[PDB]
Amino acid sequence: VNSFSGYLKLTDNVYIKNADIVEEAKKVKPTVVVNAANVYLKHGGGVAGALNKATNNAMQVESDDYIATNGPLKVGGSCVLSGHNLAKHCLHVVGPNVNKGEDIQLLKSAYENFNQHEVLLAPLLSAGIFGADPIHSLRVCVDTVRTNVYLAVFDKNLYDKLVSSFL
Ligand SMILES: O=C(O)c1cc2c(Cl)cccc2[nH]1
Repeated sequence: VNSFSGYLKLTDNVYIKNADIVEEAKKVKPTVVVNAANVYLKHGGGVAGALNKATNNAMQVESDDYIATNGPLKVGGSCVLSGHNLAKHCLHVVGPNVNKGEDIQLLKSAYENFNQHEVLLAPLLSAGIFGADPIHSLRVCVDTVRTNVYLAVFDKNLYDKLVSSFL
């Protein structure tokens, strides 16, 4: 049993809810929250900007030190950093950004990072301002992630469409 409430079950291991991932993290304090990161860990907008704002910029301060030491992530890659006030850990995962012309086949590689964690709270990757089709992102998630993932989708309108189109 876990703390996640109000989710629709899509598969054995994937659950979905219309929720603000920031407000969901604040309530649950999950072991892992996933950030929709870029390779520079520059948390300006989208899910990353919202998570970082909720940490009072501490996420960005920590991220800048990580990049100064290690250099940029790979598209499809990830790193584990603090979850600050939101979670124990934040898994920063880089999905391909269609608005930068990145290979959408890298979305499966991105979701494979989730398999290193038994339970996660996560946004659909590459969706929103990353320009991928969220329906596609949910299909790759279900077909890739084998650990237990709780998806918090921001838009009530994109949410209802994801449920009603899910195969
Ligand atoms: O609600 C979602 O699933 C979602 C929103 C979003 C943004 Cl704005 C940027 C990157 C990934 C994202 N996922």
